[PDB]
Amino acid sequence: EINVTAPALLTDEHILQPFDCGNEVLSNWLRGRAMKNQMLNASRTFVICLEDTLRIVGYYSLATGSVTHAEPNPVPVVLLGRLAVDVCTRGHGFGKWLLSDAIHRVVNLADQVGIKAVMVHAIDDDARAFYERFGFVQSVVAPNTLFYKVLEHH
Amino acid sequence: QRLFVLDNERYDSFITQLEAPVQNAEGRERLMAVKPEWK
Repeated sequence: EINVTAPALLTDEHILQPFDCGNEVLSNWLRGRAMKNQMLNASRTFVICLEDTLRIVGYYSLATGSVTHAEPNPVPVVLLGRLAVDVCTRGHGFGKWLLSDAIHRVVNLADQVGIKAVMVHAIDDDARAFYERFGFVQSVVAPNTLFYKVLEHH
Repeated sequence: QRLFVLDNERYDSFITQLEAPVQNAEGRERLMAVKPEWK
């Protein structure tokens, strides 16, 4: 078995090299465009590690967003930009574990500020199937953009 | 992408489908059941 720690914001002492998820794009973002977007303060990246280590084994990202028309009024949302898991954890099913943490996170978020839904763009249909198996619904924004509506806590 | 700008008709369709009652209730239950064991 693999035992993992609770999802936590990416630091600079986190071990990012051994992470191998299957899509080089999503392993490259973690190596390159993760720390950078965070000091810039756009997206926030949450990572999980192997127990008693700092070797990252999975991660997700979170930025705010908006929907408006071309001339309430902007609809306040939250983009789940990346969700990936290392190839050495398979049937452990740590993806659903990360999407739980993310959704719960955004729901707490929405108890601080108005947030009407989470959005995500499905890469392949397997993304879409994962994301539709867990509440996401096809939207009108884009054909691969699915939304998960947010309801107030309590 | 972080700011979806939509024509008037896409905007109303997005709005109505968002003020509509929640859908895919089945998965949301499945997701809300995933109790993870973090350490």
